[PDB]
Amino acid sequence: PSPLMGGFGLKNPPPQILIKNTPVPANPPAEFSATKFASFITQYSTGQVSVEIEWELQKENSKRWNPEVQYTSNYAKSANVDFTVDNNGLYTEPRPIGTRYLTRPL
Amino acid sequence: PSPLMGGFGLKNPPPQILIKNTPVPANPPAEFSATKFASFITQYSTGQVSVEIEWELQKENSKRWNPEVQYTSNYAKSANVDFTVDNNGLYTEPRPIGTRYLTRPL
Repeated sequence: PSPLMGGFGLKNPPPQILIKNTPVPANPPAEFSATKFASFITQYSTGQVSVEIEWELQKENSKRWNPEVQYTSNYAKSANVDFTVDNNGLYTEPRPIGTRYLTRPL
Repeated sequence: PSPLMGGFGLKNPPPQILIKNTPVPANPPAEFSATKFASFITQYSTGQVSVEIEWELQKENSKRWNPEVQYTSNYAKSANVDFTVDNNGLYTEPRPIGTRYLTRPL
């Protein structure tokens, strides 16, 4: 049961955190009406969210002699730096980065 | 006092270990001669030498966002692997590798 998109398949994954604004009704009528409220005060909310994950690592223990393939930035004069913002303030990721760079014997 | 070829300048560097074969004279004459010996038994020596160095490291503490430049092996079909032996058994080093790959603010 490993997900086909990649990642960790969990029987009990991190649960969903669900959030909503509590409805605030607008001015009710002077006389009672059993029809459910449809007029609400229009509002939104803003805030800060923090997520902290501890990850366990499994270190390489290789006896390989020659140097390994590593993920590296390209050294060259470029109009922009990779994984940065442009002059308009837009953060971009130039390429997808995988994980499989170190090697081990089969 | 930093050496101009690069490295650590030490006032008391690792001392020189000097080794030689003790001369073994050949057959001396029957009568005494005060002339110093010039005929020796021809010999050499072989053995194993071990050197163990402990090095202190100074870890990066960078807050840089984009990925760093790393020294990497080239991924490509090549007749040989870098820093290995060839079919004749000769170990070769394709290029000189420096140290300055990570960065820090000035």
